[PDB]
Amino acid sequence: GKLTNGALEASNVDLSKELVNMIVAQRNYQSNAQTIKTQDQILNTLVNL
Amino acid sequence: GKLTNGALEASNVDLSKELVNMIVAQRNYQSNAQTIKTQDQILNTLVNL
Amino acid sequence: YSNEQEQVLGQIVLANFANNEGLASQGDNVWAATQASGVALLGTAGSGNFGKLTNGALEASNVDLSKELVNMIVAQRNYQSNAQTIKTQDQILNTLVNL
Amino acid sequence: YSNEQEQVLGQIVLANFANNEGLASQGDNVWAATQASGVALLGTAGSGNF
Amino acid sequence: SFSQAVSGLNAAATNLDVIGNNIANSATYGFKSGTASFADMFAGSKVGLGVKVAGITQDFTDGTTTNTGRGLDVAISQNGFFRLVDSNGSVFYSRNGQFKLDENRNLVNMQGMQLTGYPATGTPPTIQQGANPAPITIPNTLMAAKSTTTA
Amino acid sequence: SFSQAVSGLNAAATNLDVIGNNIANSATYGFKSGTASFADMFAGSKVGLGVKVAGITQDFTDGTTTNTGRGLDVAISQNGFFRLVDSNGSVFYSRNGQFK
Amino acid sequence: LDENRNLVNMQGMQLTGYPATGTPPTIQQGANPAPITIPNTLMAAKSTTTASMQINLNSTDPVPSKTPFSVSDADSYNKKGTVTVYDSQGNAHDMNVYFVKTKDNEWAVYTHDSSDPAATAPTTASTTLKFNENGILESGGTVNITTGTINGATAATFSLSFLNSMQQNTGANNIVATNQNGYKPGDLVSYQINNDGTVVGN
Amino acid sequence: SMQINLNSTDPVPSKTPFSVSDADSYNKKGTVTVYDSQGNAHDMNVYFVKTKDNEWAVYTHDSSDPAATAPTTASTTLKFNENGILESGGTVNITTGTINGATAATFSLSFLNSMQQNTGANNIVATNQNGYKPGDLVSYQINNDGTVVGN
Amino acid sequence: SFSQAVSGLNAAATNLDVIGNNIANSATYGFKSGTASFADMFAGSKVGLG
Repeated sequence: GKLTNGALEASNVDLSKELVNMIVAQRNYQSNAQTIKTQDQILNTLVNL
Repeated sequence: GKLTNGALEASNVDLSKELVNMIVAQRNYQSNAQTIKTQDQILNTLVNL
Repeated sequence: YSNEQEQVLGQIVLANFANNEGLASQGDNVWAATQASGVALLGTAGSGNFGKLTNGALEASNVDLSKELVNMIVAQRNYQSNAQTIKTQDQILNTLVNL
Repeated sequence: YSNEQEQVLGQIVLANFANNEGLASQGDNVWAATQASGVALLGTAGSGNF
Repeated sequence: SFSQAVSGLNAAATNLDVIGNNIANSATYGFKSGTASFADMFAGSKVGLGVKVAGITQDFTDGTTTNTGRGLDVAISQNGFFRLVDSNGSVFYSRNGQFKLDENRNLVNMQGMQLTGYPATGTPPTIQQGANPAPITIPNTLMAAKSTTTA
Repeated sequence: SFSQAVSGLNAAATNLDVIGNNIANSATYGFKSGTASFADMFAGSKVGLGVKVAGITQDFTDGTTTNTGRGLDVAISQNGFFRLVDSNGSVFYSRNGQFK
Repeated sequence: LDENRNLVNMQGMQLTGYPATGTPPTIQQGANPAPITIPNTLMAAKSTTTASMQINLNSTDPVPSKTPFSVSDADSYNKKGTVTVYDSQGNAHDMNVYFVKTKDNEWAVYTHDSSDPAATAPTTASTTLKFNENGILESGGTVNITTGTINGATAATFSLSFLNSMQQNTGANNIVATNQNGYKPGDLVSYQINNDGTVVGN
Repeated sequence: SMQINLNSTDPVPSKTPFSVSDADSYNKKGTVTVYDSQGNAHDMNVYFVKTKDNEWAVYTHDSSDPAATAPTTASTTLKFNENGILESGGTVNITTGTINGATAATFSLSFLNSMQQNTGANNIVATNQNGYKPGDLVSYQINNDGTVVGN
Repeated sequence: SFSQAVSGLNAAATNLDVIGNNIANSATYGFKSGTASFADMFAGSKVGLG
């Protein structure tokens, strides 16, 4: 490509699109933690027999 | 078409239309943000069971 | 044309259906006729059972944002109520297992 | 290309099975053909059952 | 026993998804909103087994007509559907009237689907309102002249 | 679920970017406005998976002609495009008539 | 509205109701309920069997000057009116009715079909309207009228009525009401459900 | 089958005899796409020409066959009664041409339920035919009544 | 909702542009003034969109 003097190529990170993905990944992480807690209770109810 | 010498063709951007469309677009964006908020609350409710 | 004469190249055909609710949307603002919607009845604008065509204009969506937001609020509340029901059944089952 | 002319290099093939549920998953978002799924039918996109 | 609560949660989720989709397609020329229709599923007993979504019904009410102006743009009033064909000959219908001419001078919408209609044939060409609908073309070929036969 | 609202937000953001590009280019000789065209994404189910940006359409309406008094300034009325060549021989087309 | 033109719910069960039978169709409540359907079946035409023309007359009108009658000459008659009737194929017959004042309170009315180019112009009175001491129509209010035969369609004969017509010191002769029970073929345009449950197709 | 509505007020065309190229030589033209034994599409053109009130000569032509003979004899005659109902001539056996050696199809074309009254203009109510082309399996489904149907 | 006010604003802007163009040609031999013609945009509903 061409070179433009006196100019800089800024980053390509869009904040909006990122924040939304942050929310979605937070929800996924919490769901996985919930699954961990479920398996923990499974092992608990088996142990306390 | 014919060529007119000594003059330039200006842009066809009408400012009032752009402003009204901007107002509509922002509101739409806020409505979609409210939708995301609602679904986030839904997922929080289901996780916190 | 440039010879002070015009030609007709075609006439846009319109389609009408017995069952509008039966058309299955395929995306890309496009509908496909299926068994429930019946066969498409073809015709021209302004004749028979067809509305005329407006030139230089586009038809916008019929989605009102206020009604959508209020319905979203109501549906969120209903979803939370159902989640409360699920929690109730969870507590009942936990009580029975702890016996 | 730069000579104001395009050239094709190949076409992506699509495979459809008689039994999708019979495919044996190999991991890495990858499936393998098995006897339960049957022999894969090859074709091009947008035609037939593709 | 979650038979009812799970179904209710699924129905609420479906309704919420429909509402969100309606919100998202708010600026889609040619879009019609949708509404979920619910039905109960009593089965033998009187306990009300749950709920189910009987379907999703469109709202085919005409939207506001906005004079974008671009000549090719055509808005449709009252009943009717624009008829298109894909590259494989399948027939589709759409209320979106945003058209453009492609490289082969074929009237297509944004997705490249070829707009169809009654073609014209003969000299002078006449609209073949009977001829099976065909894709509409706008050739740029120079128009021949007709020798004077009646004055 | 989340996908529909995400697609709606992306489409609204694209529309707002198009509007911002148009409004920042209000004073630009030979510039044509842009408009985002959206399409839905139904796939099998009737739930309406979401919306997508079908494309961005330019508006090639003849703008107002403004005089400047320069002999090398010429504007194309009605249809027509200036044909230009760069250093590499690649061809280009532009409605702007500011030449030096 | 499903593909077979029946009114069904979301699950497909057909709505039932009292059907319409006869011409003109009316709801016959003595029958058992049947599924409601809305066909596109074009509606056929009805040749006219009864027509009505209520008109008010002026007492001060002088008798026509240019005897005898000619349908061409305007000064040969006091009034001219037009009623559109329909034959077996729905073709339009434009009956022109001509009023000539003969004596006091006595008005000869002539009938001529203008849609048929080969029809002869009437030369003899079709009817003589007689008005009493004060407008009150006295006799001659009903006349049998036969159409011409146009384009091979059956000529429609009908009873044309002048009931409740009055003749007093009104400013001029102008038509008040014209009605007829015939219509031309029509295609389905819309359908609606009234608050009384009737399904009506326009 | 071709159900059509004809206007009783149409004047008889001046340009005798009927010519496919001459638009003034006929009253109405319609098209029906039939399929032969191999599956080639034949666009049969049906022409209605009014001769005398309550009489319509019907001609047929094959628009897909480049070697089809020019129609010189009226294919059939529709006669409508004084009430506008069709009385005789509503059915005729018609044979198409031969394209690339494919066997021509002989089918009965029926104008049943066709009516001639004072409509707006000549409009074709409906057209249908029971032939089709080769088809490949696209989808399968199980309906409400248990029948399995492949589309 | 928004479309009604958008149409009203566009009509007002068109009228303003027409008036400004007429004023700009106050001294233009052979020029004839222009006037915009407006019409409502009822569509199905009794609200009368724009």
